[PDB]
Amino acid sequence: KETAAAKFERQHMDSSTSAASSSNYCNQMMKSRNLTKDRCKPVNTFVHESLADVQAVCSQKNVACKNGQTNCYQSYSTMSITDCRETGSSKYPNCAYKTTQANKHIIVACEGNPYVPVHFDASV
Ligand SMILES: Nc1ncnc2c1ncn2[C@@H]1O[C@H](COP(=O)(O)OP(=O)(O)OP(=O)(O)O)[C@@H](O)[C@H]1O
Repeated sequence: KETAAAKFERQHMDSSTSAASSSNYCNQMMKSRNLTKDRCKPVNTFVHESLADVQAVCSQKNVACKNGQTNCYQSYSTMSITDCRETGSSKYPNCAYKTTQANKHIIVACEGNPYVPVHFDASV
């Protein structure tokens, strides 16, 4: 089985680009990261920062999670992110996405020893 930490890296980390590469970014990335395999995942965020910087967020500002748990943390600095959101023309297996670039604070849930990001909660 894929670990929850590995799943977070696959679904949410893209350190290779500093921002949204192009208008095609989300279509390519959602496919290549296996996020359109069983259905079109309707929304997903990629973070363009190093793994170390995103793992560091687990010792930053503790905030309530959307599900009511207390294991969420908000980055003190803004981070470069790309939001992918499913379009109207999008029909499985031909999933289609709009690509938005932003610089926002991220909120992740952390678990484990070592204590690492496992879920992306929100950006603010
Ligand atoms: N506070 C939390 N700590 C750990 N896991 C959480 C927390 N809040 C939500 N989750 C997990 O997030 C998931 C809900 O998101 P969903 O399954 O739609 O997307 P995903 O493919 O799991 O990727 P992501 O979790 O990053 O959104 C559930 O698996 C849930 O267990």
